[PDB]
Amino acid sequence: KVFGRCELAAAMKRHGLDNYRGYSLGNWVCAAKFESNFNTQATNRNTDGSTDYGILQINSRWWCNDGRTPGSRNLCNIPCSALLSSDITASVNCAKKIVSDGNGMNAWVAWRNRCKGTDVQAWIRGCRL
Ligand SMILES: [Br-]
Ligand SMILES: [Cl-]
Ligand SMILES: [Cl-]
Ligand SMILES: [Cl-]
Ligand SMILES: [Cl-]
Ligand SMILES: [Cl-]
Ligand SMILES: [Cl-]
Ligand SMILES: [Cl-]
Ligand SMILES: [Cl-]
Ligand SMILES: [Cl-]
Ligand SMILES: [Cl-]
Ligand SMILES: [Cl-]
Ligand SMILES: [Cl-]
Ligand code: NA
Ligand code: NA
Repeated sequence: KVFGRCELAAAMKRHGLDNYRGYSLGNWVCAAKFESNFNTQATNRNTDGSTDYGILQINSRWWCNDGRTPGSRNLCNIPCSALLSSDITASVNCAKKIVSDGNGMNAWVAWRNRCKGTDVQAWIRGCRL
């Protein structure tokens, strides 16, 4: 499913991401825009053989099982495919684990390079939230 900007912002808020570990909704919407252009089915293969999945492009080396990333963990206890669902619940729950990991949203390279320090509130402007 390709979310609308405000549609995703509402979904993320409903699932408790707004100010989760101190990160305002704009930050999560911005991260999703640049990770996946709001497409739950987005996937990208990494040089190391791992693959990133979903709206927030969560990686199979640590966080989900895809059956093809040798000697990886599955800290979110999910198949990576769950991260491609029109229902963002598994992506949200796994993202909460990741942002809790110690580097906050710096876990998402695109967040650090494209969102951090910017006016991220822009990403929820005009939304009924
Ligand atoms: Br509020
Ligand atoms: Cl947009
Ligand atoms: Cl915000
Ligand atoms: Cl993979
Ligand atoms: Cl990741
Ligand atoms: Cl394969
Ligand atoms: Cl593959
Ligand atoms: Cl594997
Ligand atoms: Cl393995
Ligand atoms: Cl949803
Ligand atoms: Cl953290
Ligand atoms: Cl932090
Ligand atoms: Cl409201
Ligand atoms: Na894995
Ligand atoms: Na695996």
